[PDB]
Amino acid sequence: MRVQVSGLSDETTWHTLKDHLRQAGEVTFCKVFSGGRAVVEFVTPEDAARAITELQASELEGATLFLR
Repeated sequence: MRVQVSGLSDETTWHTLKDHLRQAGEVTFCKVFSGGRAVVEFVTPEDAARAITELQASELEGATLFLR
């Protein structure tokens, strides 16, 4: 259930990323890296599956986000 996030704004923090992802499901782990990357773990596989299907190319703080 670890999902990789890419394309994030330099400004984006785990607070704004977790809030965005919560549309798909709750988050138990969230680490924001440099270069617009993050690693996230959802509570359930269902949450991860919805995130990876429903939030591709979604917009967050001006940036286009991708999940892997």
